Amino acid sequence: ACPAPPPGQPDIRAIGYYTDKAGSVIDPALQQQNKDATAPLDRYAADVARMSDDYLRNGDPAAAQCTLSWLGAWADDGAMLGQMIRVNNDQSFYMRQWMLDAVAMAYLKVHDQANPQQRARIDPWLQKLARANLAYWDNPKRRRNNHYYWGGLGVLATGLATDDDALWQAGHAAFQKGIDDIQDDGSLPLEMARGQRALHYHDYALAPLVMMAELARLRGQDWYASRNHAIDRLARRVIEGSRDPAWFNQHTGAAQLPLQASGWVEFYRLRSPDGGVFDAAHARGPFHSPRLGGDLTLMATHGIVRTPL
Repeated sequence: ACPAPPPGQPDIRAIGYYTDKAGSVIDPALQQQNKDATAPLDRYAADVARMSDDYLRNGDPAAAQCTLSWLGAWADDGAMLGQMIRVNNDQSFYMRQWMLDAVAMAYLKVHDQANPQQRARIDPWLQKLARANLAYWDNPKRRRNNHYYWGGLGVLATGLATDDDALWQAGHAAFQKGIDDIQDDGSLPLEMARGQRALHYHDYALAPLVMMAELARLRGQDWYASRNHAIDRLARRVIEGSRDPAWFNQHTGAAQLPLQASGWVEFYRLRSPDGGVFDAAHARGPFHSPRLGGDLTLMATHGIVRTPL
């Protein structure tokens, strides 16, 4: 039987936990309170990631149905369409983007099992979420850093799963900003201002850029080639930094906390092996990341979905 989704909450109140201008020094107390406040969201995201992972792994329609039953409950309860409560920063909005990433990627993965009733419940819910998220980015005072790319992935997954061309194009626009932000040395100007977490935030930025490239690949478009394979410079900068932080330690003037590459390597190593520079990262899998779609090792190996369109 399918266990009970936790009640969907209209409101989000997350808590920002960096204390420096560079967004790099953590207040453990604020971080812990943010964890506690967001635990139910994070549980739900982990669970729809996992049940959609079970469906991709063996094609058991029961796993697909239970995923759809959880997504449907939240759609019915208007979860996350309430007030983004501002404590000290935009953490509630950032959390809505991350949560749309998880649920829209969960829905995509199980979409070929969605009956017309379920599609009619889930699609408008994801559409409202995506459009609310885009409305934030219409304000030219909002700095388009990695939050824009992470927002883009949820919008693009939503555009694909629900056949919304406007959301697809808005998805692509966020991908393009990331690609256009990559300098010749493979850095992102806004991620280079993050002190000891500059290397972390280069991997953080890359990972949704790769997942958006992979969704475009489903639709039969190559986005990887954009601006002369500019993404390859970021991917190279990040993996070289995973082995040797010296470049980041010089360019930022701050000792980098050490990076282990996140599960984008699962896709990127098939697209551009660059003489195997990602094999070390791969050996540390399988890679699980609810906000990127869940089991990135399985989706890399067998596909983000079990059947096309």
